[PDB]
Amino acid sequence: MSYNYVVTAQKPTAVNGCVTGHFTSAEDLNLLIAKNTRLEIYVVTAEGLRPVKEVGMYGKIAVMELFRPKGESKDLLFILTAKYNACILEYKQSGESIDIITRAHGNVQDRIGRPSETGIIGIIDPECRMIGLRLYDGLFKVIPLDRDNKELKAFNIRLEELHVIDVKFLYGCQAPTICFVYQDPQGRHVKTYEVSLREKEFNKGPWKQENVEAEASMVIAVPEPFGGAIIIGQESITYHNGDKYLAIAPPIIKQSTIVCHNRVDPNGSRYLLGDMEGRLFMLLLEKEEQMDGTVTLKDLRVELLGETSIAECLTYLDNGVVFVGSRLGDSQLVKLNVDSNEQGSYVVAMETFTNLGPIVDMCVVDLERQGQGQLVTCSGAFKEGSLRIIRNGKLHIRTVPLYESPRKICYQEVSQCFGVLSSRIEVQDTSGGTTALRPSASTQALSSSVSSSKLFGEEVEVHNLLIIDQHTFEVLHAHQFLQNEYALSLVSCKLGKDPNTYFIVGTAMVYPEEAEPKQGRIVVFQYSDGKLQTVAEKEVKGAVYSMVEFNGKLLASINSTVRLYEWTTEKELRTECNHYNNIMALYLKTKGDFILVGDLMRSVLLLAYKPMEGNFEEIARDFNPNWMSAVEILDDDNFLGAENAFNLFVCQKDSAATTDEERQHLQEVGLFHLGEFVNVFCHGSLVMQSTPTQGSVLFGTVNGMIGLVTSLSESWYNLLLDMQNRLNKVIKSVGKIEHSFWRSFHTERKTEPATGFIDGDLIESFLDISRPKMQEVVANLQYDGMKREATADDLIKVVEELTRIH
Amino acid sequence: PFQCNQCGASFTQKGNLLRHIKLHSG
Amino acid sequence: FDTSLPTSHTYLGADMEEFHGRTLHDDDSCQVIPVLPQVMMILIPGQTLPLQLFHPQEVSMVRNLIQKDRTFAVLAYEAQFGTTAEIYAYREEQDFGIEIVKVKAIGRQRFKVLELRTQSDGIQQAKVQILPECVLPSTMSAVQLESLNKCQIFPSKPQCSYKWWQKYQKRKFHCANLTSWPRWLYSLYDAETLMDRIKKQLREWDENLKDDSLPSNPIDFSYRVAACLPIDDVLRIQLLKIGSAIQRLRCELDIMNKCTSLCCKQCQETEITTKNEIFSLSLCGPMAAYVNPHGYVHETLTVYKACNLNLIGRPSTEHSWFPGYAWTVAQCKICASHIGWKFTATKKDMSPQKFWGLTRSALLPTIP
Ligand SMILES: Cc1ccc(NC(=O)NCc2ccc3c(c2)CN([C@H]2CCC(=O)NC2=O)C3=O)cc1Cl
Ligand SMILES: [Zn+2]
Ligand SMILES: [Zn+2]
Repeated sequence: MSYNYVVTAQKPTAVNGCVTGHFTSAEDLNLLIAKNTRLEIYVVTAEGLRPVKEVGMYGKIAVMELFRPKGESKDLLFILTAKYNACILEYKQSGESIDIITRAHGNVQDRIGRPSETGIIGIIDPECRMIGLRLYDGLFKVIPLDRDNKELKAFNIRLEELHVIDVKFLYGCQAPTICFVYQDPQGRHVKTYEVSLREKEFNKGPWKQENVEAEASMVIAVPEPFGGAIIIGQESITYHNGDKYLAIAPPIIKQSTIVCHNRVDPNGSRYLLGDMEGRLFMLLLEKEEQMDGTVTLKDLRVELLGETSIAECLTYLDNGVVFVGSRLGDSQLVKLNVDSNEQGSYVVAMETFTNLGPIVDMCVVDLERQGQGQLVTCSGAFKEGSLRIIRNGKLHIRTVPLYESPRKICYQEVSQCFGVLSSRIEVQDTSGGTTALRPSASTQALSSSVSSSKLFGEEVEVHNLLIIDQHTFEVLHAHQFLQNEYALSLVSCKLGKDPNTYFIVGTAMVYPEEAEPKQGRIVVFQYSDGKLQTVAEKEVKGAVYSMVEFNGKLLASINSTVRLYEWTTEKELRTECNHYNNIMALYLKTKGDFILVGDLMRSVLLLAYKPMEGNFEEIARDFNPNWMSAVEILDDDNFLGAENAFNLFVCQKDSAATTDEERQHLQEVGLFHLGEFVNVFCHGSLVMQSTPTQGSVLFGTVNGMIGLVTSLSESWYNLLLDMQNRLNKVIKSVGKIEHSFWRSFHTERKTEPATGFIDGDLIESFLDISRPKMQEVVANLQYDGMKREATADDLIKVVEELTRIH
Repeated sequence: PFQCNQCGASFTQKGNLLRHIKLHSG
Repeated sequence: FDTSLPTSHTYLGADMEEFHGRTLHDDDSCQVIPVLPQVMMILIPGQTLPLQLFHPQEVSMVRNLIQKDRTFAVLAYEAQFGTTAEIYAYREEQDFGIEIVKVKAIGRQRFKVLELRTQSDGIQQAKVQILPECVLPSTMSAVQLESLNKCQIFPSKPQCSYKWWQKYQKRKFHCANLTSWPRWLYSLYDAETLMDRIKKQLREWDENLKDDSLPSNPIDFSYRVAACLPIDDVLRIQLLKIGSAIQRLRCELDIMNKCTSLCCKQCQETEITTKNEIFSLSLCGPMAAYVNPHGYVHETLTVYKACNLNLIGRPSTEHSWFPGYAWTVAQCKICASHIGWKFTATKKDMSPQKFWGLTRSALLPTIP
């Protein structure tokens, strides 16, 4: 009895895969970018990337590789999904029509097993003879690669080393050989195997096991003529080729950890590296000609090329042009010059790509239109944090950098300002105090202040409240909290009969010695006259996880307690009532007089306020062990939430249940596989303001996607479900992946068909197909006061009306 | 001479054990 | 004191039959099992239970069950939830005419009542479904940067412990910066951290070895901890109802941290003991299970000192669970209800020289 409709208003932008190769043509250089469910194919030229193709897949791309088996004019693509859908695709161009044809497809899931801690790993042998996958600990899956293997039949091989950290195939080996770094109680080791397909077994490799450094984490396969492997850890870089062994411990890389790499020269003379702080290094291998023609490695060197965004995956295109894709900041194209600038950096920025993710919080405000809404989101992290303003024109997006990590945001209309909670990192000072790393927005404010106190070289968090103008977005004011204080919640509202407006902040006192904080504050600030002043302050034995305004009162969550405060004429917070729960009330929502309380393990609770008694009263509950990330209220009966495996669920309460037990339990009436980690819910719309859809909820996720959810009537739900079923039989999905399987509710132990949700993307795709296909779809269909044979025109009008909402 | 089966305490009067039995009972 | 001894229950008589094979049913499957009437405790998986069978009908039923799966059911009383118990130790002496059967079993699984039936003979049968045991993945497995996946594996565990734990927290929950919560919040829903905290709490009640004394599995560790907490029947059944291991660990930690007073159950206000005095003398933990001469089962908790009690009887070494000790009956100073016994050594050079063993039933946890 949910009848919901979910659509995507902004496609995901975070980049998690990038590959290069001759894909669309043997004479062309192609760059493929995988962003969660989307695959983008560009052709690289002198000017830069030229978009060519863009497709959407029924899955989260977890592995992507290009291989060219013998007898192929151009390379093929191999993709794996988080649900273990494997597909081999080819790019075929016919005239002006471009399409991707599934060379092969299959499912490579095992009935019994446990996913590995380090995650899925996929590799393709250099000779293009087999595909090796690592999905479950203690097993190694092999797919033979033959032209007549369209079903992708795979066989498992036993692996003695349970904890495998890394593994890769080696170049220039007579038979398929794999070198892998694993761990055991003695330490970390590097070992080699040779894979026998005829017997489906492992055989002793060329060189035996060698004890490696206690933090080795990365393995790079050096191509011919050197061969062997290069192992990269925190404090050293080593090269193994059997008898040969050459290591170095440069003092430059000890600051951070290298977490990505990419070969530059075809022969492997040089390689790139990037660390978590953005640094970009170039590793050089020195070639030795020996004395009989044969060549061998001679020495290694490291040089700091410079600084860029927080790189997730590097790639070198040509002529020094390097594409740096980032999961936290904005993907860039940079140029590597031969002469450093005045500062010394060799990297020069060329372009930038918008990336809203990760969206940790958002709000909907009406700035100037007065009839059309706009979105303000806190994106990025570390030196990538910023504010994003989004409005309908495609979507117009504006950026405001901060150079620190924003966490929360709220809008105060009266003072025409935004209040933002932010945090920055400071290095401890051997002489006492703390030292900043770079100029952040929290330190460049025109006026600043520090809270009044009451009651080495290690990073320390410093939290600040920033007051920013709504027109110029300049940092009007900054405020700093005490040491060892963590700001969690932020709220703007009036209270009682007080006509003023305040910012209310909850903070918890945390020390690195106690599990629970056991101490915290609630602070009420007022902004006026261009100055910020602390109006009120109160102390609570606990941590304020969340706060809301509740009919002129203040509702707060302190550890496992829900407390209601009233605002007195003396400008102080006077306790009104308490209610003790068994679960940490993290997520708090309110509507009318009903309150929704949720914790991190999907324990939903419903409460009501009784003015006659002035105390709460439990109404309904729902406990089911699973990870929850968000929760929202659609109406007085239905509740929406996001839970583990990137799933959406909708619960309902039966008001007219006959017995107390029946009405004391919530029913689960909607399940859906969104494919995104929803992070925040909000109420609003991005279109100008009787209609089939009632309500509108905007949700923001980690990958940077924005989605919209609305309700429906039963007849429309039935019609759209029938249309969806009809469409699933005429749409050529990429990789031949069933829509029902893709959208099926998924967990590690349970799997149910999707119910109660209508996929907006599939319905809106009805307009792209050709007219004959439209006619075929509506064949033998009924539509509306007397039902009649439906016509394509009616469904087209319905689809336009639906797509007009977002 | 008397002793409770349940607690094991030793008594002398029948009424004593009768009233004692009530303590650890239904 | 060689805390190993109380586990063996040497007072039974030794020379006990041993079985090596074990049987496990299928999750969610429905099975029909008999129920012994005498048993009344709320059994928990992994806990050992001794029993003395007296009546001829139950003796015959046990004899039959010997060659069978050697399993029965114990209902945690109305009956809604129960525990299957596999019998592994068996003996019979037949002395004194009556057939005194001595058995020891262990809990295996948790079930919910589907139907209960009574036969003409007198024993009861019940068909019930096997509740599943659910384990959740790492809380950071949803939000994650694949490039950082290579950093999930940590070097082997060794002031030093505190630094290692700080590094572990800082490195494992890094991707927490992508969510709307701090690392220390996620650390509260972690199996390893909660297990370490429970180990620290238990260290005050014993001088045991961390590696060997407790298991390394979260489920087994949680059940072992639950089996040795002085909590009421309501609290124990509430713990049993919990499905996830993380929830049970959190509840156990909350109970240990909050509940500090132990009062008389009957009175409900006469304070008896404080948690600070709780000390363990058996490897099983502070609280263990034993059987009286007549077969009644008792859960006993050891404490250095007590109060508000009156002593009756005289010391006696007969059938004493603790080797080389006597006992005298202890009654509540107010209601005269039995609370336990006072154990005093007869030989010197004993650590301790005297203490108190209080039955679980009479205890009532109270939060100051
Ligand atoms: C055949 C026969 C012969 C004598 C007795 N005697 C008695 O019951 N005599 C009274 C008696 C009854 C029960 C219990 C005790 C004494 C002592 N005790 C605890 C004390 C603490 C401890 O560590 N071990 C214990 O078991 C009882 O449970 C009984 C029979 Cl059935
Ligand atoms: Zn008695
Ligand atoms: Zn009493």
